Amino acid sequence: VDVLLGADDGSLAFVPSEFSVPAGEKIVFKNNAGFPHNVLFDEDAVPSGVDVSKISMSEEDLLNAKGETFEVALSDKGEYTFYCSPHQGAGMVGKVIVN
Ligand SMILES: [Cu+]
Repeated sequence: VDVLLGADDGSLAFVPSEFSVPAGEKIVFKNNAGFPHNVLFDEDAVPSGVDVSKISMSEEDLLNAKGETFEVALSDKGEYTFYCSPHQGAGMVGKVIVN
């Protein structure tokens, strides 16, 4: 499933910013507008047993061009919060439910 980084109107949002996926389904974050963006998962808001380092970009890695992707597949069921490191303070955060 595809999640856009930035809305077409320049909003600092994941599109969609909440969704559910079955365990192990590929999630493709696709750079859209309003760069730079990246994608990390919050170590304080993922299921027990999840290592966010395996499913997160480096803070230093920034997506600066339209169409770049970051793909992950989440095996453990439960709720995950992801965020954009440059824009976390601007509310660029989302939630995926793995079921
Ligand atoms: Cu962002």
